[PDB]
Amino acid sequence: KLSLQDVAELIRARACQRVVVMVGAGISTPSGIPDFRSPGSGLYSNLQQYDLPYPEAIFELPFFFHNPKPFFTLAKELYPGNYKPNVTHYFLRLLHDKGLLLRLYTQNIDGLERVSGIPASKLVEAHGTFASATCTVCQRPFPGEDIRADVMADRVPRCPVCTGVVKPDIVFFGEPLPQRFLLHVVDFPMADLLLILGTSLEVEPFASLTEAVRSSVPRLLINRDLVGPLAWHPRSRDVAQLGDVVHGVESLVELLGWTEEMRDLVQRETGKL
Ligand SMILES: NC(=O)c1ccc[n+]([C@@H]2C[C@H](COP(=O)(O)OP(=O)(O)OC[C@H]3O[C@@H](n4cnc5c(N)ncnc54)[C@H](O)[C@@H]3O)[C@@H](O)[C@H]2O)c1
Ligand SMILES: O=C(Nc1ccccc1-c1cn2c(CN3CCNCC3)csc2n1)c1cnc2ccccc2n1
Ligand SMILES: [Zn+2]
Repeated sequence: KLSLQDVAELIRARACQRVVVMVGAGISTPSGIPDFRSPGSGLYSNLQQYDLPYPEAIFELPFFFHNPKPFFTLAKELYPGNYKPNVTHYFLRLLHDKGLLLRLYTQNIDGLERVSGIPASKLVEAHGTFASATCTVCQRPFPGEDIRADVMADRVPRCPVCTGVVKPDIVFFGEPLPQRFLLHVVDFPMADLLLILGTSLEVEPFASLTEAVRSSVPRLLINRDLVGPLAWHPRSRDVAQLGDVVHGVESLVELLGWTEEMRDLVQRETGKL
């Protein structure tokens, strides 16, 4: 069986160079991103005023059209520039500057990856972005700030053409994933180390994508617990690092060498925040 020390070594030795990364909800825990399933949080109570068939309706269309506000209360809350990224994101970015990040796939819609300084050439925001939008009728792309003005002031924006409701480019149920997800196919075979952090591997196709990388590719899970297929039938080259995702990450960071360089980077980056 492998271990953190082991994986560390392969990254240093330069025998891992082609690192694909899967993040979900847990990387953007330490940054503050409140869950609307968990009570006791601005967002939770705010979304209770609106009566809601069931939590998912927030990301269903037919409902959205019957009443957006629930979705928008959330948009307002996550709109760029109210949540810093944390150390988990800033490693991923360091991973990048070291020439190692093949691609980073995320089920998160906080865009904390971008704001951490990862170029979007490297990201695949599989559940969408807030940085754009689209009249639900008369069809036009709109940049993100174009509507922000309203979003912060609680109003539900319209196209200056349709007057149809402009909707941020969060993927809703019933729709298929961003086109961008077509790398699904090249990235995974091209990967020589898969890195799974802060995800429960529960939503599709992330469950599936973990079994994509080749047979002999190690999967370093860093999570509160062991999940998905890494649990339900693991591979010899899997190595789990259970625990807080940060005391996971900063552990690795040392094993490799970069405790220093990490701090340096977090300095430049939160002097600009
Ligand atoms: N920040 C966000 O954008 C955000 C927030 C909440 C939910 N989501 C959605 C929820 C889901 C994302 O991934 P998903 O697999 O579903 O997340 P999940 O919320 O269902 O699971 C999170 C996983 O991480 C583990 N975990 C959570 N926090 C930590 C932590 N702080 N340290 C170590 N381990 C932790 C937890 O056990 C679980 O296995 C998608 O539907 C997202 O769109 C996104
Ligand atoms: O309860 C939360 N998350 C989910 C839990 C279970 C199942 C689905 C989603 C869930 C689904 N979903 C979609 C839609 N899906 C896209 C992919 N296939 C089609 C459907 C876009 S974002 C999102 N989360 C949840 C989600 N986002 C949050 C964001 C900020 C704060 C708290 C949040 N809590
Ligand atoms: Zn329009």
